[PDB]
Amino acid sequence: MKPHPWFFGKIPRAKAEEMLSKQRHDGAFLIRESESAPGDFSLSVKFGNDVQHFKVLRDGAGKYFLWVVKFNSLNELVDYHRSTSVSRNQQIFLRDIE
Amino acid sequence: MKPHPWFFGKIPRAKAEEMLSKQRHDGAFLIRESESAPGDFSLSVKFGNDVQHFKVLRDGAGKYFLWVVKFNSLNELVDYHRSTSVSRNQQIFLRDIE
Amino acid sequence: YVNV
Amino acid sequence: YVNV
Repeated sequence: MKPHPWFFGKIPRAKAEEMLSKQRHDGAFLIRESESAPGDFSLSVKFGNDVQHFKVLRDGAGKYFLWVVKFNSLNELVDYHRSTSVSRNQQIFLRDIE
Repeated sequence: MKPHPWFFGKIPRAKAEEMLSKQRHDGAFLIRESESAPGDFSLSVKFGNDVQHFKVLRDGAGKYFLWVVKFNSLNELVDYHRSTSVSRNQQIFLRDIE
Repeated sequence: YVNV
Repeated sequence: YVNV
C-alpha cells in the first residue's frame, strides 16, 4: 500500500555508488534501471568501503534471478535476499537505505 | 536521488484499483508487477469513476512500450506520459498519487 | 489490458 | 557485474 523506497528508477551507476558509499550499514541497497543495458535492472549494494553491483537476469519464462533461484518479481527477489545472501562470494544481506 | 513513489512492486491488481479509485485526480497512477504475468509490469491509472490498466510490453531490444514509441526505462516511459496521453483512446496524463 |  |  506504499511505494518501495528501494526502487530508484533510472539513476546512473556512479550516482548510486555515491549515495550508497555514504550509507553506514553493509547491505544498504537500491534497484536501478541500467543505462549500459536499457531494459535491464541492476542491484547496487553497499559492502564495506565498496559498492557491489549485480545484474538482474530474466529467464525464458520471464522470471528474475541473480544466480540460480528464480523469482516472479523484483519485489520477491529483493525480499528473499533480506534473509539469504545476495552474493555467492560473501555473506551480504539486503537492508533498506537509511 | 530519491525513490520513485509510483513504483509499488508486487501489489494485486484489485489492491491497486482500490487505492486509485480513492484518488481525486484523473491520471493518478502507479506501476506494479503483474501476478497474472510474472516478470511483466502493469500501469494502473485513475480515470473518472474507473481505473484503466495497461500492460508494459518489451521489444526484442528490451525497450519498454505501450503502443508504438519505445523507452529505455520504465522511468522514461512514465515521465513521457506525464505530457503525452498514456491512451490512444482518451486523453489521459499521468500524475503522481496524492 | 487497454493496449492489448 | 559480480554475478556476471
